[PDB]
Amino acid sequence: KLANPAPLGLMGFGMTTILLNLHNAGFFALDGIILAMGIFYGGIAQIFAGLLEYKKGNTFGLTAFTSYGSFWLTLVAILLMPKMGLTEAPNAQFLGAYLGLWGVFTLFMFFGTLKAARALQFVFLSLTVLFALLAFGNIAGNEAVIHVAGWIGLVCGASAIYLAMGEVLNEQFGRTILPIGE
Amino acid sequence: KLANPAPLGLMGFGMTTILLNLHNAGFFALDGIILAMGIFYGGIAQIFAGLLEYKKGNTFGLTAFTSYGSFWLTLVAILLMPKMGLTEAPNAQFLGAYLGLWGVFTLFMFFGTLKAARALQFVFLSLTVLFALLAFGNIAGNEAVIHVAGWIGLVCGASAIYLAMGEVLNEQFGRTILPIGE
Amino acid sequence: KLANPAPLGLMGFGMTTILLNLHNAGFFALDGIILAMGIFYGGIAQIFAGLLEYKKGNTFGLTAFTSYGSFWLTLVAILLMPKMGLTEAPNAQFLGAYLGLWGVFTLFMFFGTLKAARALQFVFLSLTVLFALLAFGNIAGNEAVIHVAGWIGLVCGASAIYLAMGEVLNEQFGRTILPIGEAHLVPR
Amino acid sequence: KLANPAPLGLMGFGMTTILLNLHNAGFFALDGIILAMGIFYGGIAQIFAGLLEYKKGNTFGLTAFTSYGSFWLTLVAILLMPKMGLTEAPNAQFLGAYLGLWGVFTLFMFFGTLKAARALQFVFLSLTVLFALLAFGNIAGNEAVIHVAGWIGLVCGASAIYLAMGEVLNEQFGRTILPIGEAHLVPR
Amino acid sequence: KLANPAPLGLMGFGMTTILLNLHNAGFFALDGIILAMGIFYGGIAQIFAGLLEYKKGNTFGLTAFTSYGSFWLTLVAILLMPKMGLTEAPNAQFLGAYLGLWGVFTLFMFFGTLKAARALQFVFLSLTVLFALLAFGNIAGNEAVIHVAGWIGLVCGASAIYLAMGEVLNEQFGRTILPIGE
Amino acid sequence: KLANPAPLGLMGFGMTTILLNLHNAGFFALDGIILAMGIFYGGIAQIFAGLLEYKKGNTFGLTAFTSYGSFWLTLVAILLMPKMGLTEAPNAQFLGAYLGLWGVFTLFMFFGTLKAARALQFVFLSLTVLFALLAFGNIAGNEAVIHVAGWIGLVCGASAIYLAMGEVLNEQFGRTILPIGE
Repeated sequence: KLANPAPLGLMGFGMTTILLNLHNAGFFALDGIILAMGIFYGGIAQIFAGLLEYKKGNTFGLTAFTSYGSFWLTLVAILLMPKMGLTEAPNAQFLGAYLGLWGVFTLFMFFGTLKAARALQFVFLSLTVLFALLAFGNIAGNEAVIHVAGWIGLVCGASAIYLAMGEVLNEQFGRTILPIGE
Repeated sequence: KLANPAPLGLMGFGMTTILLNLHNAGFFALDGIILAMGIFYGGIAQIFAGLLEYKKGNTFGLTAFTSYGSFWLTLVAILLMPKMGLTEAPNAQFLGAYLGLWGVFTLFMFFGTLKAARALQFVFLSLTVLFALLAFGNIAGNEAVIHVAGWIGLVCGASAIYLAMGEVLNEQFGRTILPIGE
Repeated sequence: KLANPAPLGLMGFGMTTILLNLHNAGFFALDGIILAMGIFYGGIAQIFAGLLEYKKGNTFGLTAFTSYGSFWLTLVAILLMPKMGLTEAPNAQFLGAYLGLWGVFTLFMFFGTLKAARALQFVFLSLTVLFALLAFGNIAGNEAVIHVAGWIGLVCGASAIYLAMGEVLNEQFGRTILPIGEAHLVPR
Repeated sequence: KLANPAPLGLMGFGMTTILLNLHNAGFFALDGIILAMGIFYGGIAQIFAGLLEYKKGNTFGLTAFTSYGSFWLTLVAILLMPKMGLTEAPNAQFLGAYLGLWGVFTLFMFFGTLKAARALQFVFLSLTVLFALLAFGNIAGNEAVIHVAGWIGLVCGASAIYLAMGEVLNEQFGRTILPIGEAHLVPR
Repeated sequence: KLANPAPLGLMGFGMTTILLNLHNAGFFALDGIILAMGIFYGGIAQIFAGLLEYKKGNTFGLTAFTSYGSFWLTLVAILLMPKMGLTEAPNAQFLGAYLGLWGVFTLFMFFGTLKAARALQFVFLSLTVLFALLAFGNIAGNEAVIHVAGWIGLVCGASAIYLAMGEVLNEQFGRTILPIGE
Repeated sequence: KLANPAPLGLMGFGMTTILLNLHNAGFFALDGIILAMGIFYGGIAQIFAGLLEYKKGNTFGLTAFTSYGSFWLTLVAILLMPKMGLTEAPNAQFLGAYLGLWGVFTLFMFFGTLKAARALQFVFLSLTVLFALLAFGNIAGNEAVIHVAGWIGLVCGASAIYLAMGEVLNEQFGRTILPIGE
């Protein structure tokens, strides 16, 4: 059988999500830490994980990991293209619409997890909320909502890491080490 | 047994199409958000989706996704090469010709969808109209036509997202959740 | 059963050929539009089409698409590297020699299409003429020849798009929708 | 029968870990040597090793190598992007948080090695300690903790190289040349 | 069966070899024409052709095309790195030693073609001579020898194109259209 | 039935090794020639050769070629990043440690070759000595030792080219043309 690529994808998503949202929560400025993780781990590694779902027959995983890997690359390009003299910093309402579209994608995909493990359902539920809060905060110009999105993002990202490690450990031992609501 | 890559390609197309046409409908200036999405999601991710149709034996999909993924990359390059000092701003009538060719491609391909899902037919019909109106708009320098094109693009993009999530959810549940006319 | 990559390659070639030759025919200056298309569609997408011919066992398509995809990339690089301070602007006679070699390649490959669809023969015949005229035009500094070449290029590019869409539609419907002059029982 | 990619991944990880922690232990400044190795060997080569685990059915190795290859790339990018004018220099507490998350990942993965070779358990145990100490050191601004972490890192890196070469030699000779504590009949 | 990648490799090699050596012969300065062809066709396309020889079981082709594809990329980097402020223009004696090493490689590989088609033997014989002349010319500082190498390079490159097209046409028609001394 | 990729990797290693050590033996300054070869032939092509050993079931080769290909890329980056304004010139004692680690790797791998061709054993033994002498040389700042290392490197590189062409020619003729102790 082929390896399970989902833990790779979940880890890249989860760790990067936590780091971005430590900034959104207001602990840190928008550091190169986030941008670096967005490029290689949330971005490129997650895209690998999505592509690896193809031969596994997993349409959901292919769609999800490759899309959110692409999300991270788009976010980093949005943030860095002004540093390169290519564009201006984005209009925050337009950024909100973009985050909103990612939220709508996530909401539909959430309904797709309802016949899957509860842990995965929670990843997509909290991710839907995260995008919705980030979309609102940017469209309304409400920094308090962004701060709260940040905290939600910490839980979202942590839950993805939990799921990833539950999948690795449960496979390694051939039993439920970490329950993921299978 | 291979995964379905069409939702990936349709999502990349659909999201990026909506974002471009929020600018065309007159809500926002064109900034990095559109370009970032054009590079990585409407562009590269859609190209991945096209190449993944090869082993699925799907010529239409290989042709459509890889081409429209290429389209997004060409449009982004057209708009950023002037910022890089490599070219000057594109000629609008020339750009109109370029858009018209993409429209002609889309019209031929629309007749290809008559054998496929009704929702896919709507995507290609509305996409044909979108390219035609953006072509006329740029050639004739008619901003009112671009604006109408914008609204058509919002509907086109949304319909693509609808079909993508229909495909994912109908496969996840093993039954028609969202009717797409298949 | 693997997908047919030829329409992709033909589309990338055809669209890009048309845009370039709108310039050659004198309608527009050489624009970012041409360069962008040369990089990604005439270029990279056509290279993908060529590589996809390998597992289909199609030596001719592997050779053709990957080569002409490379042509488009070399052409964009010739034009942009001076903007990057990497090179000086190209010598016109040397450009003519380069176009001439692409022409010679195309002439030989044309003979490889004699058993293939008529529409594909037309693509390679007009392409041979297109390269020969561009080669002469640049070597001899004859703008009128370039303008004629431009028109031939529009026809060439358009015939490739026609062939691409015929292959797609004919496969989608499981019968001939757009006649492309497939060889059947009549000997070539 | 596919080759074993683990020695490649372990070597890239191990060498790069040693060089970084020669800096952490206070022997050298943070040099291009570390960054170069982080990009290509700890980084890209380790990513190749991870991807090669997919067809071997090895979820643990796919997850581990591709993740820690990405770690090395993110670390080099954090350090070089300010030189490129793309970002400002990293916040030390935020770097500590990042190192801490890598530490948490490593701790969970350590438990995944309990049925694997003892030498691999040692690699993941020392790596967990290594990340925890680097995390604390940066968060608390304690140089002494960083220096201790550095020494632990030399041991960690060295044990990975030992394990890599054991796997290579033991396979080459078809028997144990370097004991790595493979599980056999004794229950774990 | 898998496609034959040799004509691709031979074409990329052959066309690029002709263009470089129109300069070496003294017709033209060392134009971007050559550098562009060296990057994408003599370089990258030829590397593809080499990699495609792997599943064909062809050790000779894998070794030859991938190596000479790499040759072209090294030559272009040598020529462009000074334009990028990275290095000085190369020491010509050192360039000669480098060309000499490529000549030695080519000489051994020539002996490997002796049980293969005569046309291929001539490609490698003329290529050996080409490198030897370019090596001498640069080490001795003799521009006349470089000029003659240039002319030899035209014949070498043309012979590779001839072989490539002989392989394509002979396969297309299932007979000897162009004789290649099989 | 897959092609043998070892000649490719050995050639990339061998040529680039000879060129580097013409500088170390004191004939030339280090210029773009070495760096170009380090990037594309000693580097990338050797990496290709390593990855191609995977499906051949050859762990030693996957490990050796991909690692030494990576080595060349790291050395080139070390030397060019200062020219790019990204780092300062490397610390020689640090560089010595780095070279020593590569030597330690090479020594372990040498014991791996005792099961393989005698010519390959010579490549790894001489490579072990080369790394050891370059390490000592840089650490101790002893230029005489670097010089001796240079000559050892010329012999090491040449032996690699010999083995590569032995492998190609012995396979082409189906018999031992160049004895390599297999």
